[PDB]
Amino acid sequence: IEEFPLKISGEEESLHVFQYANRPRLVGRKPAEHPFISAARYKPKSHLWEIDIPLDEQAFYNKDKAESEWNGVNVQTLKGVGVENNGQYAAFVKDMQVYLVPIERVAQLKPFFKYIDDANVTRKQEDARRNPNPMSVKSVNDPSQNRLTGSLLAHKVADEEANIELTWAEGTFEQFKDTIVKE
Amino acid sequence: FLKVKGLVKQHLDSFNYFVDTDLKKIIKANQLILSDVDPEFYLKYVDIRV
Amino acid sequence: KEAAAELELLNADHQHILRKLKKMNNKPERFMVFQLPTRLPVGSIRVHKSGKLSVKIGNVVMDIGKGAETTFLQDVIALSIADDASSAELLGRVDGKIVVTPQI
Amino acid sequence: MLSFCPSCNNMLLITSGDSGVYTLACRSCPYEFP
Amino acid sequence: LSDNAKTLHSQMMSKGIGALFTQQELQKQMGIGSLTDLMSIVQELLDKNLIKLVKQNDELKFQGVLESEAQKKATMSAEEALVYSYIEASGREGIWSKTIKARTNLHQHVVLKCLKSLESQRYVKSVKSVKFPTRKIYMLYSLQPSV
Ligand SMILES: [Zn+2]
Repeated sequence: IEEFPLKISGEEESLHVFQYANRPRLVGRKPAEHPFISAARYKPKSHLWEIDIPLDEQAFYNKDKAESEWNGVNVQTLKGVGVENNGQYAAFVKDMQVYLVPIERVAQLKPFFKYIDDANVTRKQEDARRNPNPMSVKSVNDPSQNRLTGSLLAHKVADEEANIELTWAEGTFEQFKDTIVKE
Repeated sequence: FLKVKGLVKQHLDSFNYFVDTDLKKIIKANQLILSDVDPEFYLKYVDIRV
Repeated sequence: KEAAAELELLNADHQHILRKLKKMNNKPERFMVFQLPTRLPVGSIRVHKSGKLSVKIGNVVMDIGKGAETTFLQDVIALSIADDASSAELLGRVDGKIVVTPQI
Repeated sequence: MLSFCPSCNNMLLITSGDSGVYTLACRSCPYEFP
Repeated sequence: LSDNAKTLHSQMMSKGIGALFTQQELQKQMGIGSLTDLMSIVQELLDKNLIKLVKQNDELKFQGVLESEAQKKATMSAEEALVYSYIEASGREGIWSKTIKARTNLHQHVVLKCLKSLESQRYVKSVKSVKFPTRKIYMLYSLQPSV
């Protein structure tokens, strides 16, 4: 009977979708808000998305347990690995128009506990300096020996690479009309 | 069903899969034997036939 | 028997999504994600006899099957990046998710 | 016992509080409750 | 280019071979350029194989050596000078021939064919050590039989 035509107008833009494994949608049938991002963190070649969130203050905080153990306060960060798949187009509608764009990666955000990881790296460093108890020339590739590669090599290149400090903004109309003017 | 596909179906149709296709997939997994002494010497296998 | 309980829910799944594409006409920076089949051997969302949904994204290739099916207690947000620079923009959150299935 | 801690989903733990009071609080997340 | 490398090694040979130099005093000493091009001539000086990289524990350390031994080791090939670095790293207590094979992956024939030439080049002698008798121990001509 009726028809609603659609066209795809998307190139050059690798827009991503995050998934909050903590936050539900609705609180008694009413959907809540999405929290305010303080800052972000990205590393290329491993595609991590380290999102920072800040907490509520002294009412539900218990600061004298937080200050006395780790001294890293008011920050909950969470990690999400970006994964690739085909399809999965995102669409907004116009009045009797609907325009689409391909999504390039999808990340699933799990709570990356930063400080308790950082609490023990000092504990091992002080243990060395209590009782410290005490030279590189080339070698030859041999055809009867193996070298580390595969999945743990990806962790060897995901530890030291260039961060980019994102300026988190809220735009959403510049990209909107950019699709409208393109057929 | 038994005229073109006989009574010894499992015994012959595996060995016929071995001699034609399954041998090329083995020389391609153990090719290029090398000697660390005199490193410019290499023996590599291009195909295999029976 | 239990084959009939499938079609009536997919019948009711047409109406629950036809309402949702009608309330969303006010373009209030709303989004939904859905997956198109690649590997082609554009179109138009249509309404068939008594509310049946199909797309024809090929010149002839018809895709009857569409269905709003996933239940998820997560807040998903579409956001763009560009060239590892000052390009972090939160656009909006996602209300629903449907699929597109080629009929055989 | 459905002891979900918000913003970490981890667990809850009955903590021996100040003056031996029974406050509940998990580790690895700065959260508390009477 | 070259003259900046001629200044730095004269600073490396300025002090007596001890008091092993490092970067934290080097940029105090040679800091006319930024660290981006200072390293590039030192890596070129590593390409001119004079500077070596010695280790004091847990941290980055440098050590310059004299030009006199640099010329005689440049006569050797890649694998010839490579095994000569292991014996001169040992220096005082020698080094066991089988352990040299372990630190190279070069098997028994190619290591023994190398040092057969190297003794005729008069850089290596063989001593008899007593804390493990009947083992092959190599040193320089610098004669440390502390054992
Ligand atoms: Zn918690």
